[PDB]
Amino acid sequence: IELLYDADADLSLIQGRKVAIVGYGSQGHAHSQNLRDSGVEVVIGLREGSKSAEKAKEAGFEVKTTAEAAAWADVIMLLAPDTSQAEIFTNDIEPNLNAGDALLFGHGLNIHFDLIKPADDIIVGMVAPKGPGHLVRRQFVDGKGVPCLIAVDQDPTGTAQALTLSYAAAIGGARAGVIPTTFEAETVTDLFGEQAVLCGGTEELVKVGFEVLTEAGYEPEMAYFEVLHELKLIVDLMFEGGISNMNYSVSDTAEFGGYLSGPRVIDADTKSRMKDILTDIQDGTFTKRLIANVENGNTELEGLRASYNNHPIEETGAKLRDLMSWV
Amino acid sequence: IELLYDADADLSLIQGRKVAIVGYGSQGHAHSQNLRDSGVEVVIGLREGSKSAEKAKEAGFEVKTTAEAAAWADVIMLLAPDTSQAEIFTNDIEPNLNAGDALLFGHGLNIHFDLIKPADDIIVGMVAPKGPGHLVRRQFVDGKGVPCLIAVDQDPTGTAQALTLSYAAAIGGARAGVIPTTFEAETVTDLFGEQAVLCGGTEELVKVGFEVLTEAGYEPEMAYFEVLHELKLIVDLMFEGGISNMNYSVSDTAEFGGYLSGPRVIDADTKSRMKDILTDIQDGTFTKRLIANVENGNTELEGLRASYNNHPIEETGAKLRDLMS
Ligand SMILES: [Mg+2]
Ligand SMILES: [Mg+2]
Ligand SMILES: [Mg+2]
Ligand SMILES: [Mg+2]
Ligand SMILES: [Mg+2]
Ligand SMILES: [Mg+2]
Ligand SMILES: [Mg+2]
Ligand SMILES: [Mg+2]
Ligand SMILES: [Mg+2]
Repeated sequence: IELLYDADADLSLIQGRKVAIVGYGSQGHAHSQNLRDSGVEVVIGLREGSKSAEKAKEAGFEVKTTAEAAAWADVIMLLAPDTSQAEIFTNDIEPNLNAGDALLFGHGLNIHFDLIKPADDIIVGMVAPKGPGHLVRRQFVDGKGVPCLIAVDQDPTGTAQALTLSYAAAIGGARAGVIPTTFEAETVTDLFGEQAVLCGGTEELVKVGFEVLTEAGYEPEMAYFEVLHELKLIVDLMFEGGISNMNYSVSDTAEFGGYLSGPRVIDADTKSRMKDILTDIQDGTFTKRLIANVENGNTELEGLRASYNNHPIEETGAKLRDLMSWV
Repeated sequence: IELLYDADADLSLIQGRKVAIVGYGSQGHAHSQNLRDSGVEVVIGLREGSKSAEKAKEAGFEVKTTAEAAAWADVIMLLAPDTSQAEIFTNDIEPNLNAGDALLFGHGLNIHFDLIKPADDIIVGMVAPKGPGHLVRRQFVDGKGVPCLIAVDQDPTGTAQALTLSYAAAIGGARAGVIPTTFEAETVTDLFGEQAVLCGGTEELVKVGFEVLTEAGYEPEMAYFEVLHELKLIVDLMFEGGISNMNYSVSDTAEFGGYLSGPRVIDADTKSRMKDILTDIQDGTFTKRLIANVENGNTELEGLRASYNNHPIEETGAKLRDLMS
C-alpha cells in the first residue's frame, strides 16, 4: 500500500495553523513538543486546575481550558481516553468550533462508531503513530521518526488529506513513512489485534500455560520462567526479523516443537472464534459493551481487573522479578 | 524454592576441575569464555574437521577431538544439539567417563528420556541458564549474570549439588540467582513452554490473527502492525511488571477488550489441548517424533519451516521492517 515522506508533505500548512492538543498523556506530550520543534504554535487544553496544567506550563506551553483552546484553535487534536471523548466533545469542544476547524484523532473509535458526529463543514481526520509517545519524541529528537497511519472522515474543503499529512510530517512520521488508511480500517484492526492477540489472547495463553503446569505438580516459579519470562526473547526476535527469525535463533527442539504443537493450541475452531470476535467489533456489539461499562460507573472493568490480575502467575511473577531487580 | 547466590557457592570446586565443553555454538562459546575468566581450565571438543574449530582457536581455546577432550577432562559439559547427543555419548564420551568424572548438560532431554544412560559411579548434573548464549556472555562481562537452573540426576560422590552450583557461579548465574530443580521438571517445563506458549502458541496466534484480518479484506500491513509489531511493547510490559503492568499501561478500551475476548480465544477446550500436549511430552511421544525427524534427513522440520516462512505475514513484515528504527 501507499507510503508518504517529507517530500510528499507540505509543512508550511500546519505551520500556518493554531493547534490545540486536548490531553497531555503520553501521546499528547510527544505531539506537542514535536509540533513545537517543527514550527507550530501549540496550546494544551486541560481542566486548568489539574496536575497536568502545571507540568505543561513547566515544559513551556501556554495552557488554556478545553473550551478556550478549542475556541482559540484551527486544528484540535483530541488525545483523551477513548471513553471520556464523547462528553468532552459535546460539552467543551463542539460549542466552540468554527466552520473550517479541523478536529483530529489518535484513534478512530468515537468517529467510526458515531459517538461523535461533527457538523459537515468541520474536517475530521486522524494521525496515529506506531509507537508510544516517548519513542515518537526520542525518534524525533535525533532526526528520525515513527511511522503514522492517517485518515480523513470529513473533507468539506478538499484539503484534509494534505492537512493530516502536514501534521504527521511535523511530528516526524513522514521521516519513516505515513500510511493512508481509513477510520473503519484503523479502528477495527486495532480493537481486533488487542482482543484476539495482543492483550486478550497473549495474556490468557500464558495464564493457562502456567495453570496446566502448576496443576500437573511443577513449581510455579519454574512455570513463570518457561511461559512468561522467556516470552520476551521470542517476541524481540519476531519484532526484529519476524517468525522466520525467531525460529532460526531458537534450538531445533523448540522450533520443531513449536511447529507440531502451536497449531494444536491455535486450531481451526480458534480461528472461527476469532472471526466472531471481529464481527462483534464491526457491528458495534463490543462498543455497546464498552459504553455500557462506562455508563455503569466502570464497575465491570474494575471487577474484571480485580479478579483477572488476581492470578498465581502474578503472585509468583512479582516475587521473582523483585528478586532479580535486587541483582 | 531456594534461590542460591555467590555466598552459597564454593568456586574453588570447578576451579580444581578440567572442563570439556562439547559443542561450540550459542551456549558453548559463552559457557566456555565465562569459565575461563572464573579461572577454570577449559578445552573445547569438536568433531573431526569442524567449522567451529576455527572460531574456538581464534578465541584462544585448545580444541580437540570430542574423544581426546572427554579423556583429558573431569567434567564434560555436553552442548551439542539434543538429537546428536546420544551418539556422541556412545562413541566419544562414554568410553572416557571414569568414577568421579561428571557429565553436565544444558537441558535434561537426553537424561530424562533415557537416550543417555551413564554408569552408576558418574556424576550427572545440569546447568541451564535462563537466556541466550550471547546474553549469558555479555551479562558476565558487565559484572552481572543470567539466572540458572541446576539439577542432579546422579550423585555417587555427594558433591554433585556443590559441583553444579560452582559451575553456575563460574558462568555468572549465582550473581543473578540459581534455582535448584530436577531433570524431569526442567525438561518438561521447557518443552511444554516452547510448544504450548513461547514458540508454538505465540506464532500461531499472531499468524492466525493476521489471516483473520486479511480474509475480511483489511490490508496485510495494517494487520501486521496491529497483530505482531505491537506485540513487543505488550510483552516488554509483562516482562517488567506482570500482566497487570500491561493492563495498567494500555488504554481502558484495550484492557476491557482483552478481558472480554481473550477467554473467547483461549477457552477451556484450549486448556485441554494444552494438557494433551503436556501428556505427549511426559510420556515420550514428542521425543520420538524429534528423533524420527532427524533419522529421515531433517526434511519434516525443513518442510514445516518452509511452510511457515512463505506465509504472507513473512513477506509483509519484511517489507514493513525495512523502514527501521
Ligand atoms: Mg477556531
Ligand atoms: Mg459520522
Ligand atoms: Mg494496539
Ligand atoms: Mg536451527
Ligand atoms: Mg576422565
Ligand atoms: Mg524454555
Ligand atoms: Mg530449550
Ligand atoms: Mg488504565
Ligand atoms: Mg488502542
